[PDB]
Amino acid sequence: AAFGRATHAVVRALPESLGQHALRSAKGEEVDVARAERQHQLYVGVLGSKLGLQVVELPADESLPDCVFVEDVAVVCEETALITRPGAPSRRKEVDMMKEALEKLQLNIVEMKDENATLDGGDVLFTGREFFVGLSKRTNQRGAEILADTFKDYAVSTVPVADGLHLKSFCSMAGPNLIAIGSSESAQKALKIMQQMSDHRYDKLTVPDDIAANCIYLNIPNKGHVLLHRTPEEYPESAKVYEKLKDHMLIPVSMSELEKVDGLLTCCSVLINKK
Ligand SMILES: COCCN[C@@H](N)NCCCCN
Repeated sequence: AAFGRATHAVVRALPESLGQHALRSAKGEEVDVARAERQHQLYVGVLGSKLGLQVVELPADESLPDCVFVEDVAVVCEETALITRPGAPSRRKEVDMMKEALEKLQLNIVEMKDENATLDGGDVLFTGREFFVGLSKRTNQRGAEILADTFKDYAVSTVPVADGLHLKSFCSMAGPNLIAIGSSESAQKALKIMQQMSDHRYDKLTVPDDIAANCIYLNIPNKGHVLLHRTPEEYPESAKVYEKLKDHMLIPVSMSELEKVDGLLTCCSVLINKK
């Protein structure tokens, strides 16, 4: 009932400098920055226009090429916001605008300040009853410690993440007590770690493409149990798996341009529930 409720979405415009200077783990086609802006506008359109969330759009900062990926700089649970200390040096000033937006939303703000701590919000899976935090190139144990202290109400457990991935590079919540999970060995080992550490186990939805396991679940009262998932023209066989959720309002949303710079669906928004 309560899980996935949101009233506000914080997003951030992307900068033109993204196409050229955004951190990129794997190299391939270049980014069509104009097209990426169109896909990002369609995505904000789903959140605000279609689903009715109050969207706070932060302006783009050319000096922060990754500023569109707001998920990495803030983790919000109930009324408290953890402003993170991103692993990547170039991203650290992205917290300034985030701090200001969340102040305006009157959230309890905690700023990660231990200079031995790093945490990327994309490494944080909040399941509704606990947190899993990936230990990765961007998030270390000290960062997980600070998250645990900030959200003392919830258990926090760490999961090793290999190869410059983030935890949510291959998983996300697809519904109450339901983890969407990739089929790779790494994704499957991560899940069994999470399952063994939890108080009690989660249901799972296995999708063939790891990247397609990153989706956005929203409880919009009197609209539906909404899932934004990658399109059938991006990942056809994963999209078909999501179709089995006959009780969900399924919304295909493309992220094909920003995926080139490791940008998935959860990365582009911070969802908040204001009562
Ligand atoms: C859900 O996370 C998937 C991986 N990317 C997230 N973490 N940040 C976006 C990439 C920023 C660097 N260009």
